[PDB]
Amino acid sequence: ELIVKEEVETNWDYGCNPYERKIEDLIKYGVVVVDKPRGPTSHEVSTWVKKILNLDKAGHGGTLDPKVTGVLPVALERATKTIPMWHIPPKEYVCLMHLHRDASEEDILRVFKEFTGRIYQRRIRKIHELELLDKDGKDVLFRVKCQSGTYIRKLCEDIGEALGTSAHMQELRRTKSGCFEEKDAVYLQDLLDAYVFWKEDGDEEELRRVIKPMEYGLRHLKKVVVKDSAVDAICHGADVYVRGIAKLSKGIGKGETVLVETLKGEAVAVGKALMNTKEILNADKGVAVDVERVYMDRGTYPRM
Amino acid sequence: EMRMKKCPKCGLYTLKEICPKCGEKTVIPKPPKFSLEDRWGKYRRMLKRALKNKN
Ligand SMILES: [K+]
Ligand SMILES: [K+]
Ligand SMILES: [Zn+2]
Repeated sequence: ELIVKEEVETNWDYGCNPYERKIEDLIKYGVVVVDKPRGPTSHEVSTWVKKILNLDKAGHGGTLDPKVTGVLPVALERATKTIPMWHIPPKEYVCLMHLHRDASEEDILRVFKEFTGRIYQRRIRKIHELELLDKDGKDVLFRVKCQSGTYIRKLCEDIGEALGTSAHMQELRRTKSGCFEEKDAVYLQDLLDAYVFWKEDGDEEELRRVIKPMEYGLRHLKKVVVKDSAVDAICHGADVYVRGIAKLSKGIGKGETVLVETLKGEAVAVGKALMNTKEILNADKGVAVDVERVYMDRGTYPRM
Repeated sequence: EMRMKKCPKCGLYTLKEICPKCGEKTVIPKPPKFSLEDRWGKYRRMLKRALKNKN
């Protein structure tokens, strides 16, 4: 829920609901969550997406190694500008680890607790959850929710050593990255077919099912919703002033990264909060957000 | 060599050949191999089209 600072109307002659974009614009500001195949590099995958949709630009998020499968968000065209925000939320993986010597289930559970929290790797990374999914002798299958940048291969080795033996990662599959989950993932074959269905059968249904608006990958950020009259200015480099805000998230703290959205829910840009939610609510003047990157094309909304 | 499995129904990950919470034979989570060649693409799309103007 957002706090309303000022009730304002939006002009439906400009922009639109992110999920109701014309097909070309959905692609322009879209993201395809690919279920990465075992074998190709993450770069080969973004390249394929680029070729499949006949795009000029595409980029993936958290790099997955060649043998790793799973959630691999691939930003399309303008959406590539949003990739830097994807590392913020935690990631999750299912991993198959092979111990050098068998260990009891009780000792594994104990060590998982020991690793739950802050750990060190070459950096301090946080391990939010570590769950034992299944075990068969030296083969241990576990789920891990962790901070971006955490090397799972190294985590398996350290867990092996903590058990009094050694271990190596056998298989890894990412189930969550950024705001995307496995349920959002699509096979490249289905993305290819979706495109063909649009280009041939003139049907956008499949493309709309597989391409998500970039706003979907920015849901973890607190928001500052601005009036229509402030949008184009922001797209041209202006910061967000108190008087241009219609609604905002509760608990925004100074220095916090926030998403600037239109009244229709379109991502305009991201920046650092210069004031907290209350100051913004009490102020009648001042600069609310120091804009750091613009996502929306100039001229989408009216210049004032 | 052990390989992780996943239940096609519950979507749970396990090492068992049969899900312990549902019943169906578990499957390998890996996505089908892909190539721009899209060898059987025509047939695959043929099926989707037919299946769609039906159920
Ligand atoms: K990512
Ligand atoms: K064993
Ligand atoms: Zn099941």
